[PDB]
Amino acid sequence: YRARPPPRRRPGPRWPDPEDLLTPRWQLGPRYAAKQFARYGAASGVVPGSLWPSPEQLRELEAEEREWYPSLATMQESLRVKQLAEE
Amino acid sequence: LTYFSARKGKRKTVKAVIDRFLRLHCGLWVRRKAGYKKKLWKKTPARKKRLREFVFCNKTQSKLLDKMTTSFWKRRNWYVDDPYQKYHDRTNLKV
Amino acid sequence: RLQYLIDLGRVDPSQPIDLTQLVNGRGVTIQPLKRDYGVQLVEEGADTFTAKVNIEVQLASELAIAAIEKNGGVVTTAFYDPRSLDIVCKPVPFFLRGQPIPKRMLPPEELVPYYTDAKNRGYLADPAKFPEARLELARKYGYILPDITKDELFKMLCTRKDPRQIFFGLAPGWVVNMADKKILKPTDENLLKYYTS
Amino acid sequence: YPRFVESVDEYQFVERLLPATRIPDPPKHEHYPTPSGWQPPRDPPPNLPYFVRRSRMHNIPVYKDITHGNRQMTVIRKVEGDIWALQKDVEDFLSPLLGKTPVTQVNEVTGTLRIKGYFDQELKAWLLEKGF
Amino acid sequence: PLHKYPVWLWKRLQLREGICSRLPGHYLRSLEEERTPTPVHYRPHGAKFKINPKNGQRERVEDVPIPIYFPPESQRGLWGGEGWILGQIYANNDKLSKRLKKVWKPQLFEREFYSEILDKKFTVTVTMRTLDLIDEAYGLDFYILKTPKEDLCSKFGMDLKRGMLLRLARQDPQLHPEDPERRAAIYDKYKEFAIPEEEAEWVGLTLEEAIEKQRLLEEKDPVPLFKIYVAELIQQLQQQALS
Amino acid sequence: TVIVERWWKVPLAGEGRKPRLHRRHRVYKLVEDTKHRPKENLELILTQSVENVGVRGDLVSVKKSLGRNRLLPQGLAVYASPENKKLFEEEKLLR
Amino acid sequence: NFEKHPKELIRGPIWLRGWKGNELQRCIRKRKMVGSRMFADDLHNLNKRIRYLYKHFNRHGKFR
RNA sequence: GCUAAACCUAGCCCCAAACCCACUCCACCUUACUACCAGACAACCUUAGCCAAACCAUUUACCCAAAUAAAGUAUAGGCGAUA
RNA sequence: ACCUCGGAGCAGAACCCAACCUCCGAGCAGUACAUGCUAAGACUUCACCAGUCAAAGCGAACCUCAAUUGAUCCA
Ligand SMILES: [Mg+2]
Ligand SMILES: [Mg+2]
Ligand SMILES: [Mg+2]
Repeated sequence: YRARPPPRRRPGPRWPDPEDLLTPRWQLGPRYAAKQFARYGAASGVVPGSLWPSPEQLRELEAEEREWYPSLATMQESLRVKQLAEE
Repeated sequence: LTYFSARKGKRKTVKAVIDRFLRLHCGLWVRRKAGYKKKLWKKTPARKKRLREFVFCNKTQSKLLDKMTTSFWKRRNWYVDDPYQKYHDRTNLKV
Repeated sequence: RLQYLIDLGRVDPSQPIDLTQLVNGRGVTIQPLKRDYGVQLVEEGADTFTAKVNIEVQLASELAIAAIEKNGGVVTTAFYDPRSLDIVCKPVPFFLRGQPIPKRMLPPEELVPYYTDAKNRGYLADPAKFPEARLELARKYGYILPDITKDELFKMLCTRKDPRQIFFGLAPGWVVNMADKKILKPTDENLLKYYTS
Repeated sequence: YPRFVESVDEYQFVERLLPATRIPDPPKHEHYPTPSGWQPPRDPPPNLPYFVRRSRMHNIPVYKDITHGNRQMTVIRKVEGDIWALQKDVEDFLSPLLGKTPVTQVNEVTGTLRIKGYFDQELKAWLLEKGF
Repeated sequence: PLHKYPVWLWKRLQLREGICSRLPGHYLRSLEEERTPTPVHYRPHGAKFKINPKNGQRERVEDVPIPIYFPPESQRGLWGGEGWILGQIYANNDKLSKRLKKVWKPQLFEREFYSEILDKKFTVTVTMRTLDLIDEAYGLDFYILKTPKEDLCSKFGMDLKRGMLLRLARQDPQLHPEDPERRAAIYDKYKEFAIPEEEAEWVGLTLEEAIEKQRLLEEKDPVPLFKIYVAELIQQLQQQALS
Repeated sequence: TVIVERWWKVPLAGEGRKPRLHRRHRVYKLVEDTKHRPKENLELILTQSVENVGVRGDLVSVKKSLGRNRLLPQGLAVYASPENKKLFEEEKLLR
Repeated sequence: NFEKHPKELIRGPIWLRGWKGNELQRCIRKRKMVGSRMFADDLHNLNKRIRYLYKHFNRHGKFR
């Protein structure tokens, strides 16, 4: 008997139907398309410009990083201040 | 005690031994002697320091603590300037 | 172990040694999920050591620094955060995501003096003081200071990455692709301003 | 959408970053024993009833083993050929050290020896001067 | 055995398949928005990340709303963004004591208010928070129009919104006889809240009365086979006379 | 509108997934009732002059009670909002 | 050339495609993955089962 | 030798895949399956408790939206069981 | 009536040994203020908890009694 054909990964991206509920939302998410781009090259048809953050996303990111992660100047300033206090 | 979890189906540690004891990768356990901060005025100083000092544990309660704790607390850790690296590993032992 | 790896020939000392090459040679496995900020050098193996390598590291003991400087190598520390260390120690899984090269960040409130001291060979420390520290270490451990300025590969030895840059070739904001191999920059003013900030 | 620009010239760094998948044949050091006490196998190999192969990392297949916390032994893993000659040879080699003949355990199926006590460094030097 | 779809998808699959399938898209989008309400019964954390005082380390935080109870009279009469809080508490604010089944219900007030668009004086059970927020909105109708639906949580308020938007879209003289000046002034003041007539009609309705209105729209006596066949036959005879 | 907060800490959840609840979280404590809080007089512009308050075109802060009672229903005053305060100030300038 | 793994080849239920475990772990995985699609009475029986199995494995038996 | 004995089918369980049901001859909410008359009658409420803690009184997982992993970690907790 | 600790006998001579067996007691007190820090090696109230002795060294001068008492969390 000829053996059944060898099972193989589906060639090409996997673009599900968004108007289909049982399909999870993490496929419709953009990170999915980014993964498919990085995997199957530009053949996916995904626009490259979409993966970068929008200006709003960049704004929130710079805001949170400026708020939480300080800079070297302020860092060394606080170091000097606390060292002087200890002294 | 909780040999199988409800959400993941895994063992679960009691944080009691985590707060009270310490494990060394050799398989040993240390502990702060009890009553080391209570009623120090009546106790003689030799007793005070016998209470202050660390000590080890029996093999029985050692393996009991091991049984209730999980492998995360039995793993090798490389801390910075942690004084117990001198003692995690054993030297010049037989039998 | 470093001598073992180099004389087995898995890591090329002619090429600048760094954490990526170490992890590819399997000299050290890393578990950033277990909050291991990197790799440290230790005093063991000072003898029988002829590396000459330009090792990149996070921690460094004075014995290892002195031995490498005696054999003519180069030692300098480089703080990586957990996520940066993850991208470094497993680059391909990150490139399968398609999101751009992240940016390193400065050390936390504690390790800035450490990575800024010159005796430490911190990448943030001044270069003007590195000769001084090399001189004190030589004067300490009784070995002449070999001027590596003469050899042909002083350029290789002084190849270094500035902070907020993961790889010697790549920079943050860059996007890499291997299927239909390409590299992509934004060339947008705001984006590049951020990725340089 | 944001703009972008493409390049291919900077792919050499990525090619460098790509990891390896086979152990490389070590380089030819002009003088041996190279540091770390490594010594490649002699060529041609020795004509003997048996032969010991190296590991993936081109090391000798001696190892140690501990069991019950006290049983303290060393094993030879991948002896090819007549392992009985080899076990007799190591017995004759180690008899003067202990004053007694070991009672080693041979598994000629896998080609393994199992000897009480640690003799890893001694057996390594022995197999090196034999040229395996 | 198992179902093809989960249970919590059955209701939306029904929304997509049936009488409601003929409904427009904007109404479905509005009812499926599921937008978070304004917090009234707890202080929301100003930031998503927060540093606890125990250890000097970051800790993500996410506010959690309270399961408020909305009685029927609350929907009948505009209360605001509040309702009965059903829960339980420890006695003497001591964890290590007796737990007790507790119920909080706000202080209601029966007050009169007037609106220039509806031109009618209504009586409703309202609250201090309602009064304060309408004062912040600088008038009742402003709040009734600018209310995110989940914050208003009152079908009476939603019906007021429906009627008001409908009147703004129609620009009817029904409101101000003999005062076109006042009419136009008010419509210009509230010009920006305006939306299409069909949108104003559909807004402020649950799916039940939505499908009811859809049925009242679609329903009509069937045209007789006799009539359609007369039409087809006249067409055929015209074609034959042409040929 | 009483304000409350949970005695127990809720297990943190994802941004896309809603949290698990339990009566351990149903339990509450009272933090503030925001009715004992001291009132804040609201600003309003009165058209018709009245005793001790002000005159036409004038703005003033007054009690919520009185304002909600007699000013607004009578149609005398209006909200101090940018829709009309510019009209008030420009007619004042005209005067 | 390592295009696929032998675990995704087996034909079977969805809560076990390349997985092994005792009955407790199996039932909790089944509810975690399929409980939404499950019938009401079957889900109730499964909850009762995980409850009984928790009680048994954690409270009952030797070796404690 | 009787009483008896033997049978192998009906069908059933778990999965997978796929979403699913309604005489439209008469009758059926009054006392259902009953041909025919003046009412103003309408739903929206925390689950608790056993058990465990070797008593019990705070507490004791029971889903609600990607499988694995981080992780049984950070945390909570008569800082106990346990979560 | 008792519930913990110590001494004596039963238990005569290395250790241990119970009884609602026979007797006496304790739940402190007093003197210094190096009643400081460290540390080999050992005993151990039949387990664990606890409880004991202590060479040497640094630093210093030139404890008695028999029990004389209470873990963890927590404040
Ligand atoms: Mg082994
Ligand atoms: Mg003993
Ligand atoms: Mg002495």
